[PDB]
Amino acid sequence: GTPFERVELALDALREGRGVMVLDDEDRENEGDMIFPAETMTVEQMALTIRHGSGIVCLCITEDRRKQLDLPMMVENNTSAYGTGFTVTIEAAEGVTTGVSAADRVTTVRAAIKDGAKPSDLNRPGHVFPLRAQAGGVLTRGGHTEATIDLMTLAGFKPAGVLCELTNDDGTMARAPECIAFAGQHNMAVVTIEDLVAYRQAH
Amino acid sequence: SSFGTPFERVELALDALREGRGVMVLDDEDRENEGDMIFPAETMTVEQMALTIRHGSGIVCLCITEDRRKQLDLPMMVENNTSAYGTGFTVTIEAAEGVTTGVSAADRVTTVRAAIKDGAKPSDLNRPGHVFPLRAQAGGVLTRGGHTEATIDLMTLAGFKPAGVLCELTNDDGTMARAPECIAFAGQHNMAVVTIEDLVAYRQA
Ligand SMILES: [Mg+2]
Ligand SMILES: [Zn+2]
Ligand SMILES: [Zn+2]
Ligand SMILES: [Zn+2]
Ligand SMILES: [Zn+2]
Ligand SMILES: [Zn+2]
Ligand SMILES: [Zn+2]
Ligand SMILES: [Zn+2]
Ligand SMILES: [Zn+2]
Ligand SMILES: [Zn+2]
Ligand SMILES: [Zn+2]
Ligand SMILES: [Zn+2]
Repeated sequence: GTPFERVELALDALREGRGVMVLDDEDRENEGDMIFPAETMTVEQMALTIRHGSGIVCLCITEDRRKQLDLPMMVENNTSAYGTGFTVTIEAAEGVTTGVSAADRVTTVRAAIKDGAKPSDLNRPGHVFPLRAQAGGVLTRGGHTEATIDLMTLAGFKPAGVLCELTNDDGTMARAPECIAFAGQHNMAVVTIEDLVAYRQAH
Repeated sequence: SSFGTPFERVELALDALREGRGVMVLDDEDRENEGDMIFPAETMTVEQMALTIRHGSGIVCLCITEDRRKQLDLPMMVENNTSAYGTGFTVTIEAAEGVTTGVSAADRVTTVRAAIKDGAKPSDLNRPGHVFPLRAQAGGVLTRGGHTEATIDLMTLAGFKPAGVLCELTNDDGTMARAPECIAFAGQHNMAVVTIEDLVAYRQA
C-alpha cells in the first residue's frame, strides 16, 4: 500500500481491537513496537506483549495526564541516547498483587487512564513504565512514544497507548522483516513513523 | 517438591553461581510467591540474558549495594516509596558506550557490565535506560526477605561482587509462575532452587 493507506489501515486496526506494529526510521532505533489503545488493550494482548516483547511495557501519555497523575519525569538530566521520556514507574494501588502479571499490568494501565484518575490511585515505583509524549506528537519528535499518541488520537481514542518493542527469542531485537511477519501472525497493521509524519503534514 | 536441608540448598546454590549456572530463588508463599532467575552480574552471558527475557517478566534488574548506588550516583527512583513490597528501584540505566538502543540481550549485558566494573563512574551510565537497578537494604535477608537482598547475600556468600541480575519467572500465558512451575523450570535449565527461608536459616546460623 501507500503511506496514507498504511496509516488509515492502522487506525482501523486500533478501532477494531487489533494491535499495530510501528516501525521507526532505520537510521534511528530501527525497531518495531507493538501498540494497543490503553482503553481497550486486553489481558491476552498484555500476555502477548510480555511473551514476545522486551517485557518493558510502557504507557504513552500526554503531559496533562502526567501532571494529573503527579508523575515526575524519572530524571532531570536525561542523557539517554534517544531522549526517552520515562516518568517514575507505577502500579495500581488496588486490584493487584505483585503488579507484574499480565492481568496486574492491565489493571495498572486502566487505573492510570481512567477518567478522574488521581495520583493516589497509583503506587510508585511499580512495573508499568509511563512515557510522556511531547506536544505536537511526531511533528515534534519522531519517536514511538509520539507515534503512539498520534495514532490513538487519530483513531478517536484518548491520547494514551501501550507499547513494547518486539524481541526475537534469541535476544536480538526484531528488524522490520521480523516485525512484519509477527504482525501477520497476530493480525496487526504495520505502519512507519515516516508514514505517520507524511500523513499529519498533509492532513 | 524438595530434598535435603536448607543449608545444603544454600551450598548447592553457591556452587551453581560459581559454576556459571543460574539460581531460582523462591520467596515466601505469603509474600510475592514468586521465583526469580538470578545470575552473577560478573558472569551472566548474553545467552542467559536472552533466556531471562524470554521466560521472565522482561523487567530485568541489577541488584546493587548502597555503596555501589552512591558510587554510580543513582538516586532512588522515588522519595516516597508507596509500592506494595517497598521495592528498591533506583533511576534506570543504559551503558554510555558499546550499545545501540539498550534493549537487546547483548545491550542489557553491556549495561550490567558497565555498572559493576571496578572503578565505574556515574558518567559510564546514561539515564534513563533499559536496565533497572535495585538497591539492597543493609543486613540482607535478615532485614528484608526480598529477592533483592537474597541476590546480594548469595553473591556475597559465593565470593562474587555483591551484584546480581534478577527477573521473575513468568508463564507464557502471562500469569506468574508459582513454586511447582519454578521448580520444574529450574530443573529443565540446570538452575539450583533455593528459598529465601533457606537463606535466612543459613545466615542466622
Ligand atoms: Mg516484585
Ligand atoms: Zn487522506
Ligand atoms: Zn503468541
Ligand atoms: Zn508466541
Ligand atoms: Zn498541557
Ligand atoms: Zn517484580
Ligand atoms: Zn522506540
Ligand atoms: Zn495472536
Ligand atoms: Zn528455556
Ligand atoms: Zn526501548
Ligand atoms: Zn568511564
Ligand atoms: Zn521478588
